[PDB]
This record gives sequence, C-alpha cells and structure tokens, in this order.
Amino acid sequence: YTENGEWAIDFCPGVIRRHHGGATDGPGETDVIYSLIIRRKPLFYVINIIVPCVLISGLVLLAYFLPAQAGGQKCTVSINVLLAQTVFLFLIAQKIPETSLSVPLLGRFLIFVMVVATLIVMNCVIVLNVSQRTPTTHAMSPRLRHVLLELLPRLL
Amino acid sequence: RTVDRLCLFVVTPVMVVGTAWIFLQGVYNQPPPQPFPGDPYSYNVQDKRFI
Amino acid sequence: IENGQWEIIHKPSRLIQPPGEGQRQEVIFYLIIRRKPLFYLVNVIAPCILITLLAIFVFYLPPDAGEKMGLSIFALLTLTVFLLLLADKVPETSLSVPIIIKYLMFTMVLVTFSVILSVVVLNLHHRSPHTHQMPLWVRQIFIHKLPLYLRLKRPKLPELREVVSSISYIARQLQEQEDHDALKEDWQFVAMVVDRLFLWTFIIFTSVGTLVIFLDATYHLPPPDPFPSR
Amino acid sequence: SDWVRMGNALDNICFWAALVLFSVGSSLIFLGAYFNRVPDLPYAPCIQP
Amino acid sequence: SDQESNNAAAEWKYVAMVMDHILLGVFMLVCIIGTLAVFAGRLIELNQQ
Amino acid sequence: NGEWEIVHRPARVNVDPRAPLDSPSRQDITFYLIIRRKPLFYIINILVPCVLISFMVNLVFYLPADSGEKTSVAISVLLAQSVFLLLISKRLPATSMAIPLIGKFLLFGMVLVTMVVVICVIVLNIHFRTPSTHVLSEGVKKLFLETLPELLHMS
Amino acid sequence: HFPFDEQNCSMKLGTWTYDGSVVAINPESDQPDLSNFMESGEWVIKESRGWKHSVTYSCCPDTPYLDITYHFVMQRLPLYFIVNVIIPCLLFSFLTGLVFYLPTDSGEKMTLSISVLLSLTVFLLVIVELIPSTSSAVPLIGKYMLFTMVFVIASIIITVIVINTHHRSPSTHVMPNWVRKVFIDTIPNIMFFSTMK
Amino acid sequence: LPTDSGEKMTLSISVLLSLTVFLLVIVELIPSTSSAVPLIGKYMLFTMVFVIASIIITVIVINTHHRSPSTHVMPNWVRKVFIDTIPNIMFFSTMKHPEVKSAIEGIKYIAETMK
Ligand SMILES: *[C@@H]1O[C@H](CO)[C@@H](O[C@@H]2O[C@H](CO)[C@@H](O[C@@H]3O[C@H](CO[C@H]4O[C@H](CO)[C@@H](O)[C@H](O)C4O)[C@@H](O)[C@H](O[C@H]4O[C@H](CO)[C@@H](O)[C@H](O)[C@@H]4O)[C@@H]3O)[C@H](O)[C@H]2NC(C)=O)[C@H](O)[C@H]1NC(C)=O
Ligand SMILES: *[C@@H]1O[C@H](CO)[C@@H](O[C@@H]2O[C@H](CO)[C@@H](O[C@@H]3O[C@H](CO[C@H]4O[C@H](CO)[C@@H](O)[C@H](O)[C@@H]4O)[C@@H](O)[C@H](O[C@H]4O[C@H](CO)[C@@H](O)[C@H](O)[C@@H]4O)[C@@H]3O)[C@H](O)[C@H]2NC(C)=O)[C@H](O)[C@H]1NC(C)=O
Ligand SMILES: *[C@@H]1O[C@H](CO)[C@@H](O[C@@H]2O[C@H](CO)[C@@H](O[C@@H]3O[C@H](CO[C@H]4O[C@H](CO)[C@@H](O)[C@H](O)[C@@H]4O)[C@@H](O)[C@H](O[C@H]4O[C@H](CO)[C@@H](O)[C@H](O)[C@@H]4O)[C@@H]3O)[C@H](O)[C@H]2NC(C)=O)[C@H](O)[C@H]1NC(C)=O
Ligand SMILES: *[C@@H]1O[C@H](CO)[C@@H](O[C@@H]2O[C@H](CO)[C@@H](O[C@@H]3O[C@H](CO[C@H]4O[C@H](CO)[C@@H](O)[C@H](O)[C@@H]4O)[C@@H](O)[C@H](O[C@H]4O[C@H](CO)[C@@H](O)[C@H](O)[C@@H]4O)[C@@H]3O)[C@H](O)[C@H]2NC(C)=O)[C@H](O)[C@H]1NC(C)=O
Ligand SMILES: CCCCCCCC/C=C/CCCCCCCC(=O)O[C@@H](COC(=O)CCCCCCCCCCCCCCC)COP(=O)([O-])OCC[N+](C)(C)C
Ligand SMILES: CC(C)CCC[C@@H](C)[C@H]1CC[C@H]2[C@@H]3CC=C4C[C@@H](O)CC[C@]4(C)[C@H]3CC[C@]12C
Ligand SMILES: CC(C)CCC[C@@H](C)[C@H]1CC[C@H]2[C@@H]3CC=C4C[C@@H](O)CC[C@]4(C)[C@H]3CC[C@]12C
Ligand SMILES: CC(C)CCC[C@@H](C)[C@H]1CC[C@H]2[C@@H]3CC=C4C[C@@H](O)CC[C@]4(C)[C@H]3CC[C@]12C
Ligand SMILES: CC(C)CCC[C@@H](C)[C@H]1CC[C@H]2[C@@H]3CC=C4C[C@@H](O)CC[C@]4(C)[C@H]3CC[C@]12C
Ligand SMILES: CC(C)CCC[C@@H](C)[C@H]1CC[C@H]2[C@@H]3CC=C4C[C@@H](O)CC[C@]4(C)[C@H]3CC[C@]12C
Repeated sequence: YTENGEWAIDFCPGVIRRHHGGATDGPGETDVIYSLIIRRKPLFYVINIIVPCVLISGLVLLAYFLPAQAGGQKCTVSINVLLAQTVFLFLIAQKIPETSLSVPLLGRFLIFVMVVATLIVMNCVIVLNVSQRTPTTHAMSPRLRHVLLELLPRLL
Repeated sequence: RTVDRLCLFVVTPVMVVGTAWIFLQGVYNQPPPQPFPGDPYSYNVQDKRFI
Repeated sequence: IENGQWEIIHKPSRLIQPPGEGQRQEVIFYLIIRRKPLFYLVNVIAPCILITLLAIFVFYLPPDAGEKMGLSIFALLTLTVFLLLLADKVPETSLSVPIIIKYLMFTMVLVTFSVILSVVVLNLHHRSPHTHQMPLWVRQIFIHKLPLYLRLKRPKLPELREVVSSISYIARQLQEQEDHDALKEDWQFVAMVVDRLFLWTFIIFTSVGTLVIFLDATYHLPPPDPFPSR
Repeated sequence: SDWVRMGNALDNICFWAALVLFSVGSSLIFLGAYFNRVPDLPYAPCIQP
Repeated sequence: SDQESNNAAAEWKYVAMVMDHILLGVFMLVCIIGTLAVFAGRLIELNQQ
Repeated sequence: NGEWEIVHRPARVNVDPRAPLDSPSRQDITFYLIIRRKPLFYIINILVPCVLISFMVNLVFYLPADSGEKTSVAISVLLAQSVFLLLISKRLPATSMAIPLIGKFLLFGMVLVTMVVVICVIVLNIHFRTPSTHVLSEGVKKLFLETLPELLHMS
Repeated sequence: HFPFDEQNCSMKLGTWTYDGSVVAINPESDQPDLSNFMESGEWVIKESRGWKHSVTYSCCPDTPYLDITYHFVMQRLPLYFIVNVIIPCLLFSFLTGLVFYLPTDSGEKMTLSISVLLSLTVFLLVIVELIPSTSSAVPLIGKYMLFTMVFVIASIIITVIVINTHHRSPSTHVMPNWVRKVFIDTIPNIMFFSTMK
Repeated sequence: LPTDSGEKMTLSISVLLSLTVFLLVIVELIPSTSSAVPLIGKYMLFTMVFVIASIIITVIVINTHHRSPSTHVMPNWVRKVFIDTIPNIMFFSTMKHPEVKSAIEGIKYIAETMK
C-alpha cells in the first residue's frame, strides 16, 4: 500500500444493512456499506496559499507606522495588499469546492482578511485627512484635539 | 501644460475615431440575406419550390 | 479542411525496409508543417516590444517626478502577466528552450536592470551633500569628460550691534545654503549624466539583443527538401 | 504640528485595534480547524501500524 | 505678491475640497442605492415565497 | 442556444461532376447552419470595461504634473489591458487567418497607451527643468507660452 | 436572477417508434420518486411533478403520440456566489468612494482609485470563470459587476477633475464668479460648516 | 533606494505583487501534492518571506528616517551604535520711536527663527 499524496485513510468500517422488510414493503433488501474516513494532508495549501496570504494580509498593519504625509505611501501599502488578496481569490477559486451548504475555511479567512484590509484602508484615509489639515482650509476642532491629545494619554 | 493640452486634443480624437472604426466593422457585420452568394433562393419554408 | 495554425510544406511517403524472420517493413507518411505565428506576434511579441520601449524611456524620466520605480516595476508586473499568458501555450519539454521564452526572459532581465539602474540614479540624485563628499575622480569623469561625449552642456549702541549681528548671521546662513545647494546641484548633475549614459547603453543593448533574437527567428526557414543530407 | 500629532495618536490607537481584530479573527478561524480532528471512533485503524 | 498668490491658490483648494465632500456623500449614497436596486427586488420576492 | 441564433438553415444535394460514379465522394447531402453570435455576454463583461479603461489613459493629460501620478495611471491602464489580453487568449484559437476585432482594438489600445506613457515621460521631463540643468530659449517661450495657448483657447 | 435564480427543468420521455395506438404509457405516480434522492450541495428541488400528454397531428388523426414529461422546479443555493463574488464587489464599491475623503496633497488619490480598478480587473478572471457565459440575458451578478466597474471609472474621472481643480493658481487660471458663489458661499452654508471659508 | 525618493514602498510592494502574480504561474506549472515540500516550493516560500521581511524592515527604516526632532528624542544607545561605531567599519561622513524698536525686534525674531 502506498498512501495517497493528499489523503490518509484513518478508518474504514463496514456494516451489513437490512431494510424494507415491512409487510407493506414486501421483500427485504440488503446491502453492505463501507465508510472510508479519510484525512486531508494540508501541506500544499499551507505552504502555497495560506502562509503567503497570512503574511501579505498582515502587511496592512505596517501602514500605521508609515508617516501621514505625501511621501508616506500608507495608502500604497494597504490597497496593494488588497490587490494581492484579489489575486489570491483568483488562486483559491481554482481549488475550493463549488457547493453552498457551508463556506470553506480558506474562503472565510480570505474574506475576513479582505474586510480587515478594507477597514484599514478607510482608517488610513481618515488618518491622512486629519493629519494634513492646514489653517487655510480647516479650523482647529478643539473637541477632537482635547479628546486625542489630553484624554487619550490619560486613558493609556 | 501647453504640451499636455495639445497632446490631449491630438491623442484623444485619434483613440475615439480608431475605436469607433474598429467596432463599426463588427457592429455592421451581418450574415448575407441569402445563405449562398449568387443564389437568390432563400431556402425557407415560406418559399416552397413546388415541382 | 485547411488548418488555421499550420501550413503543409512537404508531405512525402516512404517504404522503410527492416535492418538486414520476424522482420517487418513500414510505410511512413511524413507531414512537415510550419506554424503560422500571427497570434503570438499580436498577443506576446508586440506587448513585449512596447514594454521594452517603456523600460528604455524610464531613463528620460526626471528623478524629481518620483515615478521611475512605479513605471519600471509595473512594466515587470505586466511582463509577469504575459508569462502567465504563455504558461498555457508553450511546450513542457526540457531538451531546449523556446525562442519566445528566451525573448521573454531577456525582456524581464532588461526590465530588472532598468529597475536596478534607476535605483542607482535615484541614489546619486538624492545624495545628501553634507554626509557624502564627492570624490574627485567622480568629478573629472561625470562632470568634465563624459558630458562632452553625451552632448550634455551644463549651463554656465547695543541695538545697532545686535542688528548687525543678526544681519551677519542671516547672510552667513544664506551663504551656507548656497554652498549646500551647489554641492547638491553637482550630485544631481552627476545623476543626470549617469542617467543619460544608461539611456544610451540600454538603447544599444535592447536593439542588439532584439535584433539578434528576431533575426534568429526570421531566418529559421522550413527545409527545402524533406530528406536533407546529414 | 497639532494636526500631525492628532493623526499620530489616531494611528497609535488604531494600530492596536487592527492588530487585535486581525489576530483574534484569524486565530478563531484556524482554531475551528484545530478542534476538527477525526473523531476517536470505536474501530481499529484502517492500516495496521 | 506671493501671499496674494497663495490666497488665490487656497481658494482653489477650498473649492476642490468642497467638491470632494459632496462627491464622497454622492458616491456612498450611490453604492448603497445601486446595491439595493440590483438585489433587493429579487431578495424581497424570495422572502415572500 | 444561449449564445448562437440560427439565421439560415439550408439543405442541399451536392454532386461532384469530376468524381467518378463509383466514388463515395460523388454525392452528399449537406445541411448548413449559418449562426450569428449573440454578443451580449462579451459586450457587458469584456468590451465596455476594456473600452472604458483604455479611454481612461486620456485623463492623464488633464492631470497636473505636480500630482506625481501620471505615469502610474498610464502604466496601470497598460497592465489592465494586458489582463484583458490574457482573458481573450483562452477563448479563441491561435489561428492566423485574421486578427480578431477585440484583438485589433486591444493592440491599438496598448500601442496608444504606450505612446501616452512616452508623452507623459516627455511632459514630466519638460516640467521639472531648471536653469541649473536646461536653458529656456526665447523661441520656445514664444511658441509654447503665447502662440499655442492662444490657439488652444487655454485659460 | 442568477445566483438567486429558480430553474424549471423537464425530462420528456416517450416511445420513440411506437405511437399511442400500439403502445400506451401511463405515469406510475403524479410525482417522481425522490425517496432515494441524494442531497445536492448546489440546488433544492422545491417541486416535482409528472404529466402525460397526447398530441394528434392532422395528417395522422388515428395514431396519437404520447409522452410523459417529468419537471423539477429547482432553487439555486447562492451562498458560494455570495461569498466568492458579491462580497468582493461590495468591498470594491465601498472602497471607490473613499478617494473623495483623501486629501489631494496626500499624492495618493490616483493610487487608491487605480488600484481599486486593477483589483476589479483581476477579479474579472474570477467572475468569468465562475459566471456562466450566456447571452440570453444579463445576470444580476453581471449587472452588479458592470455597476461597480462603471462607477469606479466615474470616480477616477471625477478625481482627475478634482485634482486639476486643487492645483490651480493665479499663474494658470482666474476663478470665475459662479464657482466662487456656488462653492465658497452657498454650499458650505447648507453643510456642517466646520470648514473655514 | 533613498527614503527621500518616496518610492521605497512602491518598489517593495510591487515586487511583492509581481511575485504574487507569478504564484499563479507556479501553481499552473509545478504539481500540487502534500506528500512533501518540493525544492521549488522551498525556494518560493523563501523568496516570499524574503520580500515580506524586506517590506517590514523598509517600513522600520522609513519610520526612522521621518522621526521628528520635537516629539522623538534620539536615545544615546542609537547614537553610540549607528553614528559612532558602525561607520568606522564603512566609509560615510558622520553627522528711538516704537516702530524702529519693533523693526529691530523683528530682525532679531527672524534670526532666532532661523536658529
Ligand atoms: C460515516 O458515515 C456512516 C454512514 O452514513 C455513518 O454510519 C451511519 O450513521 C447513521 C447516522 O448518521 C446511522 O443511522 C442510524 O441508524 C440507526 C438504526 O436504524 C435502524 O433502527 C432504527 C430503530 O433503531 C429504525 O428507525 C431504522 O428503520 C433502522 O433499520 C437509527 O436508530 C438512527 O436513528 C437516530 O439518529 C437519527 C439521526 O441520524 C435520528 O433522527 C433518530 O431519531 C435517531 O436518534 C440512525 O438513523 C447508520 O446506521 C450508521 N451506519 C451505517 C451502516 O450507515 C458514520 O457514523 C459516519 N461517521 C462519522 C464519523 O460521521
Ligand atoms: C457556407 O459554406 C458553403 C460551403 O460549405 C457555401 O456554399 C457554397 O456556395 C458557393 C456559392 O454559391 C458554391 O459555389 C458555386 O458552385 C456551383 C456548382 O459547382 C459545382 O459544379 C462544378 C462543375 O460545374 C464543380 O466543379 C464544383 O465542384 C461543384 O460540384 C457553381 O456553378 C458556381 O459558379 C457560379 O458562381 C461563380 C461565383 O464566383 C461564378 O464565377 C460562376 O461563373 C458561376 O456563375 C459556384 O462556384 C459552392 O459550391 C457552395 N458549396 C457547397 C458545399 O455547396 C455557402 O455559400 C456559405 N455561406 C455563406 C458564406 O453565406
Ligand atoms: C523527418 O523525419 C524523418 C524520419 O526521421 C527523416 O527521414 C530521415 O532522413 C535522414 C536524412 O535526413 C535519413 O538518413 C539518411 O539515410 C540515407 C540512407 O540510409 C539508408 O541505408 C543505410 C544503408 O543500408 C541504412 O543503414 C539506413 O538505416 C537507411 O536505410 C543515408 O545515405 C544518409 O546519409 C547521409 O547522412 C549521414 C548522416 O550521418 C552522413 O554521414 C552521410 O554522409 C550522408 O550525408 C542519411 O543517413 C533517414 O534514413 C530518414 N529516415 C527515414 C525513415 O526515411 C526526415 O529527413 C525528417 N525531415 C526533416 C528533418 O526535414
Ligand atoms: C415546468 O415545466 C413543466 C412542463 O412544461 C410544467 O408542466 C405543466 O404543468 C401544468 C400545471 O401542472 C400542466 O397543466 C395541467 O395539465 C393537466 C394535464 O393536461 C394534459 O392531459 C390532459 C388529459 O389527457 C389533456 O387533455 C391535456 O391536453 C394535456 O395533454 C390538466 O389536467 C390540468 O388542468 C387542470 O388545471 C387547469 C389550470 O389552468 C384547469 O383549467 C383545468 O380545469 C384542470 O383543473 C392542467 O392544464 C401542464 O400540462 C404541464 N406541462 C407539461 C409539458 O408537463 C410545469 O408546470 C413547470 N413547472 C413550474 C414552472 O412550476
Ligand atoms: C511618443 C511619441 C514621440 C515623442 C513625442 C513628443 C511630444 C512632445 C513634444 C516635444 C517637444 C518639447 C520641446 C521642449 C524642448 C525645447 C527646447 C529644445 O528643443 O532644445 C533643448 C531641449 O531639447 C529637447 O528636449 C528636444 C525636444 C523634446 C524632446 C522630447 C523627448 C524625445 C522624443 C523623441 C522621439 C521619441 C520616439 C520614440 C517614442 C515613440 C536642447 O537641449 P538638449 O539637452 O540638447 O536636448 C536634448 C533632447 N533629447 C534628449 C531628446 C535629445
Ligand atoms: C465580513 C466578516 C465579518 C466575515 C467574513 C466571513 C464570512 C464569509 C462568514 C462570517 C459568518 C459566516 C456564516 C456563519 C454561519 C453560517 C450558518 C451555516 O449553516 C452556513 C454558513 C453560514 C451562513 C456562514 C457563512 C460564512 C460567513 C458569512
Ligand atoms: C465612446 C465611443 C465614441 C467609442 C467608439 C467605439 C464604440 C463605443 C462605438 C463606435 C460606433 C458605435 C455604434 C454606432 C451605431 C450604433 C447603432 C445604434 O442602433 C446603437 C448604438 C451603436 C451600436 C453605436 C454605439 C457603440 C459604437 C460601436
Ligand atoms: C472571522 C471572524 C471575524 C468571525 C468568526 C465567527 C464564527 C463564530 C463563525 C465563522 C464561520 C462559522 C462557521 C461556518 C460554517 C459552519 C457549518 C455549519 O454546518 C455549522 C456552523 C459553522 C461551524 C459556523 C459556526 C460559526 C463560525 C465558526
Ligand atoms: C462608451 C460606451 C458606449 C461603452 C462602450 C461600448 C462598446 C464596447 C461598443 C462596441 C460595439 C457596440 C455594440 C454594437 C452594436 C450594437 C447595436 C445594438 O445591438 C445595441 C447596442 C450594440 C450591442 C452596441 C453596444 C456598445 C458596443 C459593445
Ligand atoms: C446605470 C449604470 C451607471 C450602472 C449600472 C450598470 C449598467 C451599465 C447596467 C445596469 C442595467 C443594464 C441593462 C440591463 C438589461 C439590458 C437589456 C439588454 O438589451 C441587455 C443590455 C441592457 C440594456 C443592460 C445594459 C447595461 C445596464 C444599463
């Protein structure tokens, strides 16, 4: 026996079933059912899809450490991670089952990280909007100033 | 800025006209009225050729 | 029923005798067929030529625009897309490399070197004057000798005492800024000269390599005879 | 400068928020698989070791 | 003179920023309205079945 | 059929006069189907997106040189066109009788986008010139600051 | 209505060479037997039914032609298409509008919008491989895809116009009076008004 | 690539994007099995981790470059490690009407502002 490259056979019980022996049914029927309980070996998906996707999706957190100026490229890092995630969506569409009884873990993780990246893109946009305000267009909102510069260090 | 404006007014009409030409060849592409060129017959059940 | 991708050049047939009782003759029908490559010219070769042209034109982009990296690297990304396009069409054997794959890898190497040399040019351009001292030989080569060959001509009472001190300090600071700007201009001119040298070198290498590969492809003709002398 | 420092403070709090969201969601999604082992059935293994 | 030039430029920037605020509102509203106008009719129809 | 509409459907008895009577190729009956493609799928999914994206490269002329995002827009349009070319490459045979109409448009658009990228490079080169690097001649000023803006009705 | 579509598919059965005057077929039951039906991971059979039909042609008034047609009304399970197609499109549609909250001085508006457009263009691969390539009608999913593409396109056009407006200076333009009246005077009065005139 | 170019993230993220697009080529060409990691797979994952690490460290370098002098104050250990010791191994250069009185104070203010 040579094990399948992707599937390990963990269990394989057999059972002889008998049914349709009722008076209305009439003649009894029988069959033999074997249940191959098989386990996927996920190494290919781990190496080729999941680990690269995890790292590339984690790159969005680096946007918070880039400067909020013209040359910061904060939005460069976030939206291009989303583009890479779209490429991974194309990659994963070639492999996942096409049924709709439930959602696979791979697809759920990809959609989750895409939603997180979208939220962080919005967050970077907001931080850039706040950071480059100048007196020639915006007034100094003292409420947000007090909230962020005075109350926030006290909370921390 | 002047070079950019001139390049707009030169390049954009060329793109529009070329795209329009290329897609107008296809939009007006239709099969001929008769299945066989040179044969006027339509080969339709309306136009029966009684013997 | 003519094939849209293949042209039949020769179509002979031959009786093959056994090598001189269990021996068997054969009748072999040969089809010598030439591919008609218009699809690959439209879908692969022309985009590669255009991307190569953009890789050349990166070196004319000024460093202050801040756009060399984007252009060169997106050219590389587009070439990767065309590698994905070719992945479904090319043969999978390993006895030799298709010439189209050779051309694609030549183009990718060219774009990689365009990225590398653009990085070098930007490093020269943004060089800090105070931290970096220009060595003299750099001056002699890239500011005096090479611009001639590349056709780059570089153009060309306590109050009163306190006031005097302030004015003198302001003049001193502006003179320091002038010297700093002069050294910065020297570094930027060196970067420009190096960029022009790379532009000409890239044009020459691109033209020579493309011409060599295209002549190798063009002069690969089908055999005049199905059974040439060997 | 005041605007820049407000933006920096926003970035600082939001980084921790985003890190917590990313880590917790990914960990839950993959721990769903970690608790998805084949059940310990009352049968001998299919392949005798 | 540079100050007058800066004032005129700042007026142009203010006009652009007001346009951006209006367009942000319009595009978010368009996102919601298009998403509804596409799917909601069929989803409501299936909800009634 | 969901993609093909039958326009003509003739039937014909074909007799080859040159063939001998004892040849199977002497006679046949041919039923022809002239079928027109219903192009709605390709229109909606390929052609309108590709055409609009290609036309987007013209906005770079209205983008100021100080934005720093001209060549990025143009080369990104080229990348999108290459993606569309990858899309088309799977759907048609690699025949040589003609270039497909979508293929003709895509080649035309990639060529134009390449010229637009080159024009953007030249425009950026002109924009960032300084006295320390270039000399601005009076003839260039006369042509590009007074005559052409008046002809082009520029503000 | 794809992927929320309902499909009524039939199975017309009949004796090919025997007419009703020699061989007669009758349904065993009003409905097909689904007692041993395996669960489908993509469709739900809401209704199933068999109907017998007899057709008599005028040229053959003595030999009726019989058939039994078994129909199956089926509703697609749309979860796969919701997760893999609709949600990414919704995310792109949401990301489209965020460029208008980006400052022009950030130098990243075109980066954001064009990257969203590139994401949609790459996503077209997923859509066309997953969506059915038929021209009988435009699917709902195709309508949404075209909507998102067209409005990312519109956002790019308007963003270029906005950036052009932002960089104007008295060395290039002179502001018309109507622009001043509309944008500096009237509109902020009917807005939150935190902005300084 | 200097930080002042404003293109570090462009280069690094676009190299990552090219590698991600090339992953489609890799999965198209090499066989997909989980019996063991192929040598191509090991090299691919090494390149991916290499690019990710380069991006992370580039973000750190950019953050270091842009540190403001007011909010941030340079610790002594950073100065001793990077300005003093390491460059010895390399080769870089280490680094009486009121109106008249009002005008005088204005000149002094300009000088102090530039200071
Ligand atoms: C892998 O797959 C195999 C095959 O599917 C699994 O083994 C089978 O598991 C099913 C349950 O999923 C089990 O079905 C049960 O059968 C018994 C026996 O049925 C007989 O007796 C009952 C009366 O006792 C009669 O009602 C019936 O007519 C008959 O001949 C049922 O008692 C039992 O009912 C219970 O569970 C139902 C839900 O499943 C519930 O609705 C009901 O009220 C009651 O609580 C089941 O119907 C099969 O017998 C198993 N064996 C075979 C040979 O199929 C195996 O478990 C799977 N492995 C894993 C790890 O999931
Ligand atoms: C879709 O494709 C089918 C083919 O698969 C096309 O059908 C062909 O249509 C053409 C034009 O009608 C036909 O060509 C004509 O054939 C006639 C008969 O030729 C037979 O007899 C001669 C000997 O007399 C044999 O050598 C020959 O092999 C045939 O057995 C000719 O008489 C016609 O000639 C007349 O028209 C030409 C026009 O150029 C004049 O020059 C002549 O002087 C004369 O007036 C003509 O050659 C062809 O035979 C058809 N093929 C088949 C298989 O039937 C459909 O037209 C096409 N549909 C489209 C494109 O819409
Ligand atoms: C497409 O593919 C087919 C099949 O491979 C090629 O057909 C072969 O063509 C080659 C030449 O190109 C033939 O080789 C030549 O055979 C001649 C006769 O050899 C026969 O007789 C000897 C003696 O009895 C036998 O041993 C042998 O098996 C044959 O039965 C030789 O006289 C030729 O000699 C020439 O080439 C040799 C090369 O080493 C020189 O040393 C000689 O001086 C001389 O120049 C030669 O060997 C071969 O037999 C063909 N095969 C068949 C089955 O017909 C087509 O050529 C190829 N088409 C292309 C590529 O265009
Ligand atoms: C999916 O597609 C299938 C097939 O197209 C549809 O099947 C149709 O379903 C309807 C409704 O169930 C059928 O209509 C009914 O047909 C009965 C039988 O008619 C045949 O047999 C009689 C007797 O021999 C012939 O006289 C007749 O010509 C036919 O050959 C009728 O008895 C029914 O009449 C009853 O309902 C009508 C309602 O209008 C009343 O007016 C009558 O008085 C009476 O109460 C009725 O006409 C239809 O025949 C089916 N067609 C086929 C081809 O199977 C499915 O409905 C569809 N599923 C969906 C979309 O839900
Ligand atoms: C895309 C289509 C083609 C281009 C359309 C352009 C449309 C826009 C129109 C361009 C005109 C702009 C004029 C500005 C300069 C005025 C002053 C002047 O001419 O003298 C000075 C500047 O000389 C130049 O800069 C040369 C003229 C412009 C060169 C444009 C790039 C090269 C294009 C070539 C064709 C590319 C073909 C391949 C691509 C298809 C002299 O100083 P110099 O230092 O001696 O100048 C060296 C100039 N050189 C480096 C260019 C040699
Ligand atoms: C958007 C973020 C927050 C979540 C991203 C993951 C998405 C795809 C997850 C989150 C919750 C999930 C759902 C939770 C529970 C169920 C019920 C189950 O019987 C079928 C699957 C279904 C309907 C899941 C489908 C996938 C799902 C919608
Ligand atoms: C935006 C335009 C200018 C680009 C040019 C290319 C495309 C979009 C143009 C060129 C010519 C155009 C067609 C010319 C005529 C018709 C027939 C009419 O009954 C419907 C519109 C339609 C089909 C036009 C729209 C699309 C079309 C094919
Ligand atoms: C990703 C983050 C943000 C949200 C996670 C939410 C959790 C609770 C969700 C995500 C996916 C969900 C699972 C998706 C599908 C199924 C299969 C179904 O037959 C039973 C429920 C079950 C097992 C769900 C349970 C709840 C679940 C684990
Ligand atoms: C800028 C706008 C017009 C979008 C670009 C439209 C382009 C792709 C053009 C090229 C060919 C055109 C088609 C050609 C022919 C027709 C006529 C009629 O059957 C309805 C419209 C229809 C089907 C056109 C729709 C638009 C179309 C697909
Ligand atoms: C309205 C725009 C801005 C956003 C939504 C996308 C647009 C392009 C979509 C939404 C509905 C679509 C229409 C829906 C149905 C039909 C009828 C048939 O002839 C096919 C094309 C046509 C006419 C479609 C053309 C494209 C369309 C108008």
